[PDB]
Order: sequence, then structure tokens, then C-alpha cells
Amino acid sequence: GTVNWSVEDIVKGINSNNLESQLQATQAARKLLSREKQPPIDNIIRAGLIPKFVSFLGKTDCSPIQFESAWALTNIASGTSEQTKAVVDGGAIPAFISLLASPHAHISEQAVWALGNIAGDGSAFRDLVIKHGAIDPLLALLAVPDLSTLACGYLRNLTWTLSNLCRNKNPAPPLDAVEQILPTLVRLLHHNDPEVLADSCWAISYLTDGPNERIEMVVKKGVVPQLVKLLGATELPIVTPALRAIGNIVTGTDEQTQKVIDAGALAVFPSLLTNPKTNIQKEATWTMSNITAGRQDQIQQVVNHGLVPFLVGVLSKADFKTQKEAAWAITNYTSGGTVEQIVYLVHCGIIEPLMNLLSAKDTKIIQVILDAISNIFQAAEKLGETEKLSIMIEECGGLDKIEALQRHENESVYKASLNLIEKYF
Amino acid sequence: SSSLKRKRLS
Amino acid sequence: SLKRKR
Repeated sequence: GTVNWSVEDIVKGINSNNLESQLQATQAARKLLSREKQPPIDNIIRAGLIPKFVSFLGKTDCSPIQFESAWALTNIASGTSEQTKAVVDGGAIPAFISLLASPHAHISEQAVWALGNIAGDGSAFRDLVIKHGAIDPLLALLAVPDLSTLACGYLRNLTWTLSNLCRNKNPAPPLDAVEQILPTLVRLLHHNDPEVLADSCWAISYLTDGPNERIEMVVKKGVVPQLVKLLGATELPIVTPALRAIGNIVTGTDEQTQKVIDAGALAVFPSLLTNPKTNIQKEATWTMSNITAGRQDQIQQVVNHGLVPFLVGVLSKADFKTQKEAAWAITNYTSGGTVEQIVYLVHCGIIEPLMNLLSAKDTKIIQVILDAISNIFQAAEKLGETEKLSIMIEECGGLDKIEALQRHENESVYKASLNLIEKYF
Repeated sequence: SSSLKRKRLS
Repeated sequence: SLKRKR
């Protein structure tokens, strides 16, 4: 019936003075735009069909053509920024927001979906969707006593669109919009659908990616314990954004960091720091590095949880990117730690894998490591066990690598390495 | 992440 | 201060 029409045929039908002919052509357009293999989005745009689709959104008397055009427009907006813009330029934003109040759930859902694509394009369209007043009717769709009564697909789409309203960073979403969305977000974070949980976590990770005032808005909502729980989920699509959120949070103040420690996050890290997915190991190690950048009592918690052997482990063997984060974690630790904490690090076997990494062709990690060596020697000086440390480094081949780094391209590398030898070797 | 944009398929 | 944002 409406399968595989030409764009010419679609135009002919949409241009007829006949609502049913228009409906059939619009459905034909939706099927064209729904195919996986290279939908002719630009041809549809160039035919001038977007204003027609947008006007069909307003035809309350013909709910089928509202749905078909919403779907068609959704899929145009799912494309490039230029394609999303064409949709916005056709006046689609206020028309979709009006459709959020549709009596027909499949139509309001499609409107939710379309707005998600538009907002997902970037900060500007996100903020434009917010200015046209989308947040109130979106949240109203979720104002039910029990989220479980909503259709599953419907709830997932709403959650996904809300997360796009939270997404992107220059600038971040308006503070008032974030304040408005957060309580619904907190509630979605306690829902039992894995996709809803994933997208809720993504939203939270977006909101916590910024200055500490942004982090505080989220932390004040009391979500950290729920995030830590989700950190232990079996589903990788949930663990990943939960961990990003937790990692974001510990980039904050010592007090914000202490919240994730208090919530029991550290007991999950034996698994996270040995996780089969390299991205999880990397994010977990980055998170650890920011925890070792905290107070001495926070470093002590890392110790108590037995995580220093796991850091030695990752420094010893991991994807290089993960190893670099471990290097940071160690340099941070040795920077803020007590002498006893630093001694403990050495007794856990940090020196050999630390030295092994000095042969990396990455000048940044070298500077990081040399700094760590320095810090450990400073602690060893306060103990007068500098001799013992120098030997340890020599016995595992460290002195060789440090000797070589004296003739290094980078200024501060050459400097730091010579300084070490001229003071300890 | 999760996708920026989503096409609705048949 | 030693913290590193994303």
C-alpha cells in the first residue's frame, strides 16, 4: 500500500487537497524514512515536505496523520545537525510540545521521542526546547503514583528524552531546568527497568560533569547511595554510566568525595579494577586517582579496603590508558599521603611496575611517574631509608631507565631525572 | 554514551 | 586541587 513510494509520489499526495491522500502519502514518507539502509532524508527535505509535516501535527481531527508526521519528523531529526535544524526551522518544537498533551499515548510518545532528538543535537537546541516550555508537560507525563503502570517503551522514551535535556556542557543546562528535572530523575533512578536505569544514570553523569556547584545539586538529592548500588549491577549498560557519575562526583570537594566513600563505593572496586571491559577498568582507575587526591583519611580508606594491591595490579598490567590513570593515582597518593601510607605503598610492590612504565613513549606519564618517585624519596628521607629505596630501584632496573631519561626531549623530564640521580644515585 | 539521537525503525 | 575533571 504505502511501501516504497517515490519522493515524487509522496509530494503529489501531500499536495492534493485531500486529507486521506495526504495521510497515505505521509505514511509512505514515514516508511521511507524508517528504512535502515540510507533513508532519503535530504531528498524529503529538498522536496519541501517539512512545513507540511509540521502543519499535520496540528490536525487534532486526524490523529493518524499527526502520528505519521510525528514519526516522519522524528526520523528526519535523528539525522545530522543540518537535518535536525530543518525540522526546528519548520516550527516543529512548539508543535511537538503541544502534542505532549495528546489523548493518544502513541502520539504523545512520538512527540517525546522527537523532542529527544532535537534536544540531543546540542546545547542550543536543548536550551531552545526548554525555552518553548517542554519540561513541564514532559514531567507531567510521569506524575503518576507508580511508574510501573506506564507502558515500558513509553517510560524508556521519556527517560531518554529527559536525559538529553540534561546532556551537553557549553553551556550546561539552565540551573532552574536542572532543579526542575532532578526529583523526577531521582525517582527514575529507583525504577526497576534496566534501560530506564541506564538512561537515568546517564542523565546523572551529565549533571555531575562540571563545577562543584553542579555536583552539589545532585549530591544534595541523596542519590549517591543509589548510584553505588547501581555500580554493582550485573548489566554493563548500567554500571558504565553509574561509574561515570560516581567518578564525576569525586572530582568535587573532599566532602562530596566523602559521600561516595560513606555510601560504600570502595567495596565495589576490587571488581571494577579487574573488570573485563577495559573502559570500566579505565574509569575505575581514574576515579581511584581522584580519591587518592583527597584527604589522608580518604587515602586511608583506600588502604583499608585493600585497594592498593589492586592499583599495583593495574599499574602492572592493563590497557595503557588505564595504566596512565594508575600512574596518576599513585602520584596523587604519594603527594597527599602520610609517610606510613607511602611506606605501605612500597611494601605492596609499587616500585617495580612503576619503573617498568618509565620506558613508555608518553612524556606525560613519565613526568607523572618521576614525580611519584620524588615523593616516595621525600618520605624515605624522613625515615632515612633512602639507601634502601635507591637499591630497590637499582635491583629492578629503574636506575637505568632514569639514567636514560636525562637525555630526554622534554625539558622537565630531563630536569627531574637528572635531579633524582644527582641526589640519590 | 547512550546515543545522541534515535531513529524509529519498522 | 589534585582533582582532575573529566
